[PDB]
Amino acid sequence: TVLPGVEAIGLGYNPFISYASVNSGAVQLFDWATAKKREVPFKAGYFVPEI
Amino acid sequence: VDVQQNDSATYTNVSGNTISEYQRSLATSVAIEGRYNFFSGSLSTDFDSN
Repeated sequence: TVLPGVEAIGLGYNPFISYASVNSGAVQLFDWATAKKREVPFKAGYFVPEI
Repeated sequence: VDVQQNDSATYTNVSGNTISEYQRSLATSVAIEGRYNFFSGSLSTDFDSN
């Protein structure tokens, strides 16, 4: 499974419209459905892009 | 299609309550007597308003 929040990082963003929210900022820029995935060391069964 | 998680909730509640009460009372009384060695007279008047 993907780690929750990996869809939100890399989101194109506007800093002026509002404070930290997914509703400030447009669309995901990165193909992280397809990148090489590493398991996160402190949660077994959860993966993120190696980057 | 780019879908972002956005799990959120907001709640608002405004309520106002009011009571107003007014009360009035008025009472009046009059008593009169008249006297003459061969005549006696009495009158009473009473009025009440709420």
